[PDB]
Amino acid sequence: DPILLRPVDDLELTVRSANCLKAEAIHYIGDLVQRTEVELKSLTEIKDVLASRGLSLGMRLENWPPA
Amino acid sequence: AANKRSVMTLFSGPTDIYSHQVRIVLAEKGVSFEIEHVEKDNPPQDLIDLNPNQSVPTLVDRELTLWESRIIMEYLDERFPHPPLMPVYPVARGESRLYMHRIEKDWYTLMNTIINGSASEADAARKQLREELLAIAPVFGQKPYFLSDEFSLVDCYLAPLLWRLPQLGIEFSGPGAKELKGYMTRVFERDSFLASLTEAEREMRL
Amino acid sequence: VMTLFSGPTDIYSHQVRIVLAEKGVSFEIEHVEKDNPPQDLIDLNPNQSVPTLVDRELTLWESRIIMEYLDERFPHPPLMPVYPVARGESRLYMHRIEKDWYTLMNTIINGSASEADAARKQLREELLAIAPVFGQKPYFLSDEFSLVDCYLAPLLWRLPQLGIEFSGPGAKELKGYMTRVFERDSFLASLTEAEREMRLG
Amino acid sequence: FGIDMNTDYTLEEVGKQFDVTRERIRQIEAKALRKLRHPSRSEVLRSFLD
Amino acid sequence: ARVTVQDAVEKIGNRFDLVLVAARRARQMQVGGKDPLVPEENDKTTVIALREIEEGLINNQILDVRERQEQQEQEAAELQAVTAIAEGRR
Repeated sequence: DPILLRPVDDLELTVRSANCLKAEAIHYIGDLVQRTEVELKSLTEIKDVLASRGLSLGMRLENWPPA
Repeated sequence: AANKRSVMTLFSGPTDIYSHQVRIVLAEKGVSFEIEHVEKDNPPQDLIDLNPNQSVPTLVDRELTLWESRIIMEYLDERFPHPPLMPVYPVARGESRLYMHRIEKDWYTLMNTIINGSASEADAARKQLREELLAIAPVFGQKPYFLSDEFSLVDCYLAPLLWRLPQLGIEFSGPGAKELKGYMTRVFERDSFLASLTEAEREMRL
Repeated sequence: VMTLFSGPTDIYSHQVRIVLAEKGVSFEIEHVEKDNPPQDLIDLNPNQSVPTLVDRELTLWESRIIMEYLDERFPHPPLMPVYPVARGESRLYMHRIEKDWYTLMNTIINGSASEADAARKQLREELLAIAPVFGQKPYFLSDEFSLVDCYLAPLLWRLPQLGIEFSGPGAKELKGYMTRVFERDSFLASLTEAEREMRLG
Repeated sequence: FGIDMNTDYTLEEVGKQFDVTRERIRQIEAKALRKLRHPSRSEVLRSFLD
Repeated sequence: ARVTVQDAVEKIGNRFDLVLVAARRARQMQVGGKDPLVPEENDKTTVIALREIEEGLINNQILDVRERQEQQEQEAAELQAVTAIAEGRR
């Protein structure tokens, strides 16, 4: 989608729950569809943000990122 | 006491236009104020003790009450700046303080006289009033407001005295009401007016 | 071109003159008959009420507008506060005196000799009300003369013609005022030949 | 700034406008204008600088 | 698409009026955009205005009743929407 190739803060996510994700060395959002939950109040705040713009968890996305 | 907070204190009037003229500019700047629709025979206690002149309305902010229709709506336009309500050029500024003086001394007496006048004056005043308000018809074509693009205080002196149009028995007549009557569609339904209108003063709209 | 339709006598016309001659405005006055200028000002003044200012584009008829315009346009020296807290003090303190005292002096002149006493002594006890406070500032609630005292200098000057004066108290901390403001060149070079025979200054 | 108004204003000069006088007023503008600084809220604003 | 107005001037036997009617109808299709009655063929708004005048569906008379009918039906949208302040206030 066009809603994959954005800066990790460009989803307007909330700072502490943005800090939990980002401080753990995440790179881009297109891989956020590939984000597994075993790799991570911090759960509500990644959930309604992906389920508001057209994003989602544990998706299937290959050949990415080629810059 | 009354001014014990950083909040205002307004012993407004529920029908007296001084309140309704003030509250427009009072709320048009987005400030958290206190409304107290109170009477002349029996207002609240604070409105009579700290108010050594006892008028309506009366605004009190941490230092003293400020009683006037002009001193109040001036104190707010000079202390709460944005959005602005009065121009910058002192040439065209004090003239904007002149229509307000050619209304409180021109179209106020036509309201009190129709409140305490004889049977013919009530239409005599309504005679000198209704046609005269049609003598100012072509103004609105040029400017979207009373000779000023922005919504300024000189417009706020009209609408509260254009909201009591038929409430004291008035209706338009003649050619060119579509310029002024259509104009009332541009001012009578604004956030500064809609949220500010007192429901008591509304029922004379149907 | 800045004309003025001042009265030669009335305190209102004496009000505006203190503001003009203070700021330094190059003006020119056109007198009125007694307090009635000609019928040739109804065209630029449907009220025909002095004073009235005319400077090339403008018409203004009130002590409020005519006297504050000259403040908001000729900036220095300034005759007002700086921050909005205190203007409402000055802007409203001058609403007191223009409502209580000034129309009080009607019956003292426009009211019969009965009511002249009705206004005379009931007002005198007010005249020494703020009198002790002059040990706070030099001027009327200000360390530097401002617009608020502009309604007193042409008011105090009309005392001996009016009739009420100082006798014992009311002149201790009060008379220092008029001996301090009546000497400023503004009120010096504003006095006229008609408004001067109301006292010996 | 003087955006859409008359003369601009001082920081705690506005503190008497929002009724909460403190060094937060140097913050609300501070972190908010960081939000306009991020991309796609400046994709049309950036377009004016050469 | 239009080289000559010799035929769109027989509905209006006057050159200095054809350049007034079509100068006004050719504005409605540009600002406050109404719809070209003719099927356009990738043309401007001017030549589309001069292609209605030939087929009689525009002239100095139709161009007012077509609109003043609307100027009051928006006032039918005045009063009928004036009920919105009629039932919103009571």
